[PDB]
Amino acid sequence: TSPRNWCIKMVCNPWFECVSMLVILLNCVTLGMYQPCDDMDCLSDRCKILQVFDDFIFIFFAMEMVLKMVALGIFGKKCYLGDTWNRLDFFIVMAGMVEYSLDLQNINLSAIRTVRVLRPLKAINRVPSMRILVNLLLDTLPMLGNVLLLCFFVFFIFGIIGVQLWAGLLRNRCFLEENFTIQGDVALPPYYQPEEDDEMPFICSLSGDNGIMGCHEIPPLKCVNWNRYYNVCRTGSANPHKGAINFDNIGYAWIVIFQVITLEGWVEIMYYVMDAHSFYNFIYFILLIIVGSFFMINLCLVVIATQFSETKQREHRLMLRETRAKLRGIVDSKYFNRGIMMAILVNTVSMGIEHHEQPEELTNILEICNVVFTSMFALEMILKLAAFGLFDYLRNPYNIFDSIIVIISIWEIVGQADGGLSVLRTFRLLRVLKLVRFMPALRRQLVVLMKTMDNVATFCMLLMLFIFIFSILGMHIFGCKFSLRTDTGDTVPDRKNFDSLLWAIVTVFQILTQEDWNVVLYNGMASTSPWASLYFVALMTFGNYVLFNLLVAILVEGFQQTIIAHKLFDYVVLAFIFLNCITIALERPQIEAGSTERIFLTVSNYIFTAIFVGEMTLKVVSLGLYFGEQAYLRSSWNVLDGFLVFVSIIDIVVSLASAGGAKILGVLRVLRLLRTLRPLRVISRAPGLKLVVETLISSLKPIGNIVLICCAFFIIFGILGVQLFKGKFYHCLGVDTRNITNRSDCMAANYRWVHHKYNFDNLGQALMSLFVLASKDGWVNIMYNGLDAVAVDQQPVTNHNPWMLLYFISFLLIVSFFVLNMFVGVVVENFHKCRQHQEAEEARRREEKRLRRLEKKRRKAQRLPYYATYCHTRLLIHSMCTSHYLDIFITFIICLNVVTMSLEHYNQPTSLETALKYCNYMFTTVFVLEAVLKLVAFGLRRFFKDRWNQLDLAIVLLSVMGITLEEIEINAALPINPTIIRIMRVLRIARVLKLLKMATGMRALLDTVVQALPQVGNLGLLFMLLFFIYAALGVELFGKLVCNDENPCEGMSRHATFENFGMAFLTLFQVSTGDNWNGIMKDTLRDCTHDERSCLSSLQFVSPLYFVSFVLTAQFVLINVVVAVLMKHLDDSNK
Ligand SMILES: CC(C)CCC[C@@H](C)[C@H]1CC[C@H]2[C@@H]3CC=C4C[C@@H](OC(=O)CCC(=O)O)CC[C@]4(C)[C@H]3CC[C@]12C
Ligand SMILES: CC(C)CCC[C@@H](C)[C@H]1CC[C@H]2[C@@H]3CC=C4C[C@@H](OC(=O)CCC(=O)O)CC[C@]4(C)[C@H]3CC[C@]12C
Ligand SMILES: CC(C)CCC[C@@H](C)[C@H]1CC[C@H]2[C@@H]3CC=C4C[C@@H](OC(=O)CCC(=O)O)CC[C@]4(C)[C@H]3CC[C@]12C
Ligand SMILES: CCCCCCCCOc1ccccc1C(=O)Nc1ccc(C(=O)OCC[N+](C)(CC)CC)cc1
Ligand SMILES: *[C@@H]1O[C@H](CO)[C@@H](O)[C@H](O)[C@H]1NC(C)=O
Ligand SMILES: *[C@@H]1O[C@H](CO)[C@@H](O)[C@H](O)[C@H]1NC(C)=O
Ligand SMILES: [Ca+2]
Ligand SMILES: [Ca+2]
Repeated sequence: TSPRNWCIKMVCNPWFECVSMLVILLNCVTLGMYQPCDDMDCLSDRCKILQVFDDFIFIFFAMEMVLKMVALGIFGKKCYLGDTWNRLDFFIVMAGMVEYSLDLQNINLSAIRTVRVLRPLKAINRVPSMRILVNLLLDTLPMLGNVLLLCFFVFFIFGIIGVQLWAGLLRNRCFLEENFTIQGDVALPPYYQPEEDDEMPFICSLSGDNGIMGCHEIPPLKCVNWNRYYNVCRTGSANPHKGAINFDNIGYAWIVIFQVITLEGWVEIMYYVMDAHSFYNFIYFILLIIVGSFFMINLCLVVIATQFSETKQREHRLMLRETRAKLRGIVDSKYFNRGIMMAILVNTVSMGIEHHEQPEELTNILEICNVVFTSMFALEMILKLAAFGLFDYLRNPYNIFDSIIVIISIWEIVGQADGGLSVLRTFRLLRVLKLVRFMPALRRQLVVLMKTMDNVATFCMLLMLFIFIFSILGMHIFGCKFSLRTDTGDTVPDRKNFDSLLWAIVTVFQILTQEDWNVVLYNGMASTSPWASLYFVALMTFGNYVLFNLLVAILVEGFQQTIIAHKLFDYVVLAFIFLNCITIALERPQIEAGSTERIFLTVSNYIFTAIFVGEMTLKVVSLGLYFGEQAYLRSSWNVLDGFLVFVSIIDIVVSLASAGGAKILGVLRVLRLLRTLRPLRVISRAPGLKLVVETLISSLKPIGNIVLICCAFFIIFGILGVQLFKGKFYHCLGVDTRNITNRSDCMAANYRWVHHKYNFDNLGQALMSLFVLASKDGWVNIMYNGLDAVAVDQQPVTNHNPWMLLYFISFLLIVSFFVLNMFVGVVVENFHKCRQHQEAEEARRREEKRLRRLEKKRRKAQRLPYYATYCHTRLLIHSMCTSHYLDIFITFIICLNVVTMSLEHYNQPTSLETALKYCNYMFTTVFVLEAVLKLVAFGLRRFFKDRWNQLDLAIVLLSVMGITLEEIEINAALPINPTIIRIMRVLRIARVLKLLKMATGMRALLDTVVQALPQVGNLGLLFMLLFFIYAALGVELFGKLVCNDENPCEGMSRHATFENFGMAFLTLFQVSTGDNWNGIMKDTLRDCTHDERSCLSSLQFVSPLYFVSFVLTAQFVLINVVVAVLMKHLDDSNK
């Protein structure tokens, strides 16, 4: 119409979108200047100005809303409420108008104020790239519901188990004796807590409940030992972590299960439960880890990648001076370039030598060498423009880069006054990048990475917007509520706070890395309310398990002599090597000399070595060492066999040379380490492991270039970290550690001059610290030390240099990018192998696939006995009572069962317990009635043929068994121990399984998992073998590291120490999860107070190698497991 006409022109004018984006950005700026810790009710000039612009912004938003209203119409596809995002604009407009109106009525209620945060979310509409990305994301979300329902199953099952077992067990501490008589001066707490205000509680075990630690394990206090008086323990207090970790409700059990899904703080609560209830809850936690933290979030990744690929295809389917000549020959020689390459490489090596407490003369040689080098590059500069000319020089931009390098270098040389020596020193590292001009494959790899980054940019903006909105939300709801209680005269704010936008963004980034996020969860959820955990749940879920799976999908679909007896010999030797593994699993550093077991191990070693020598001799006489082709040593496995047997025999002869063992004990150590490597021939003696190792090594080469690039950035950032932090990683740990500036005052107060274990003194230490950072574990402490750094020999101060966030966060982002590139490279590499073999046999399967369709033609009607029950009193049962009409009632009763089992908690009222008993009775009645009606509906044939009514009968049988036993508790007919009653109550959870029949998508997804079990099973076997090797090796290396008060451990707390084989297998499992593994490796590399030679041994060289190798190998195996599942998923999708 005419009124629409005078306005519609501006609406589709792109300058309208431009000015809209300008006001959106101005609004984001105004939201970014919130200071909840200081902005108390807007009594400031800045607050007034910000409120004024907020009013102006609201005026403009209302104007644009109403104008697009009078230009599009209402309630129609073409109308204003046509886009999803226009409805959102409507919502912000109404919400802000309500907020303003309530401000008019003197009802502030800054809980409608927090709706501001959704205002930046309108910018998704005004960036068309963001519109497209978010549109595909939202259109692929609705197919994520299947894995969301699997998530619900694994949360509900484990939550019910937890609330049934450990409801209120977390609350019990060791209290004083009931009638405690004291002379006076009441100072004892009612119970025992080691650190002030329940920093680490002392959760006991009740009498009757066979826990582990039971109030007689209290460390005696060293006046009189007060801790011996804490005799009895009862279940009344607050429960740990400021009432945050418990199993009272089912909401709290969900919180704890979500904490162990993210693999953070897992072991601490595992030991909580072990102390409170029983030793055998590690089964619960291991199964929860394997099912949830590995087969849930990775199934989320698989489903999101596949669904995003499918959405990409779907929307795509809708569309479908004579020396100048002579001087050149030296230049383009392909050999002078190699000489200058050695020049640059030794320049890099020279830059790497520098370290802390560097000798006076060595650094002097370093500057001399730098001058020589830069003279060489300047000579190259002069030469290559003379024989070429200026324009020929400027043709290649690598020449521009080299010119910048040479000018920066020469400027740095002559700038020996100030400025140059401090920053142009940092620009020295750019000479390392010149190597890209020389490796041809690395040009191609970085070109591929730039091809990817063409599409990562829009995702980076979307992630930046997500982090901004969530940081502003955190500022609003967690502003100035994190203040730690006073310990030195004042309440210092927590480092992981929300007091300002910078700290909000860094803390949200930390949470997205899921490192120490549980600390922030506790500190914030105990401050506002227990419902505040929804903020972190929403943030972590949408970030890690939606947005990052989206990025992974973006990358993957942007890329896309005598006789021979050899019948049962291998199996007999396989049994023998298994027995060797069994006898390897006992060589703990605890059996005393001359033991009965020691003699057994020696004799077993002798016999096993003899048997393996016999095996080698038979193989070699069958083949010959290297006497011609197809000999013994022409396969890698056979070389490993010969190597192992030589190691064993040399170890035997050296052990028999024990007379005079001085200076050869190191040889003994090395040969014992190789004994621990020995249980490895299983790979050669098994087909599945051999093929899987071949597949691993085949899938490792293509990502070789990306691994090399990642190592190059590791070296570059290591040198940069050395430059930035030389001796700044020292701190004076003491009782005060306050009002002291430099270490001189530290020695005056005699506290200690402690040196952080993860520092940047050397370049090796820089590399170890950078690996710890890259593993996203313990990286927050390293970042804190970085920000605190001041200079060589004075105390670091809190947030001294907030500019190092750039270094420490850019490193994490770049390494994560390279790790995703490795993952996607592995996926596409496997995609080529699978696709080749797929087309042949699937076409061969399709020939037989249509035969099964012909088989269904036979299935038409084999005179089913539906009449046999007709007119036989089952006329209404077989047909009218077997359709979907009855299963909706049954699934409804199952849902009622679920919502009833979700009500038990600690100290539930007796009336609620009786109501639940009545509900359980009703559920038993309905299950029995359904089962009987089915049995009467059809004959006993399909009662077993269905493979499902069997499970239904099992559930009904357990339920009826349980209800009678609780009835036995009414008359007390026979005293039934509580164990069986509790077991059948907790087995009542099995009635959830009836939801599986209706969930066809769950069955399909879990099946698609199932036909991956060949590959997944062999990989799991190899993964367990990897644990076996590394566990034996860790027992031999680390078994003597004592863990006690004199040696304060950090990662090996109670059962994680490397003493025995199993107690080390547990800590290898924990390191595999990356939970405080950096703490474990800090524990291993530890100089002791001369109670052992190991602390003075070569541990510093070998423990980082041990842990780095283990973590990398474990992560690689898990990556390939996930890849195999993804491949079965895609292949199933194609058919
Ligand atoms: C889409 C949902 C699932 C995640 C998006 C996050 C927010 C929309 C939700 C999740 C967490 C919720 C918060 C959970 C805890 C709190 C603390 C709670 O604090 C108080 O009660 C203080 C007393 C008062 O203010 O009257 C107020 C509700 C609030 C802000 C909730 C506001 C709405 C939040 C931020
Ligand atoms: C001289 C005495 C008093 C101290 C011994 C020095 C060690 C503390 C330093 C010197 C060399 C350093 C090593 C230099 C090289 C590395 C490789 C590094 O491997 C990596 O993580 C980088 C490869 C990658 O992750 O991509 C592991 C740390 C390590 C073994 C360093 C461990 C610590 C070492 C042994
Ligand atoms: C089938 C193979 C491939 C894997 C199974 C081997 C291990 C899982 C088993 C076999 C040997 C067992 C170990 C045998 C010896 C020890 C030392 C043993 O220590 C004691 O007897 C002292 C305990 C005390 O003093 O109370 C504790 C069990 C433990 C760790 C066992 C842990 C579990 C082990 C390693
Ligand atoms: C220079 C351009 C930068 C472009 C941005 C790149 C985003 C960088 O990635 C982050 C950026 C900011 C904050 C956190 C992260 C991060 O890495 N999150 C996070 C992801 C996965 C997990 C996890 O366990 O799944 C395991 C998944 N793999 C593959 C195993 C299967 C191992 C990764 C935990 C945590
Ligand atoms: C530390 O220095 C401050 C500065 O005046 C002083 O007040 C205080 O007494 C000193 N000692 C301690 C333990 O704080
Ligand atoms: C160490 O700190 C004290 C305290 O201000 C200062 O007086 C002194 O100059 C500093 N440097 C030293 C002792 O080398
Ligand atoms: Ca972690
Ligand atoms: Ca951690």
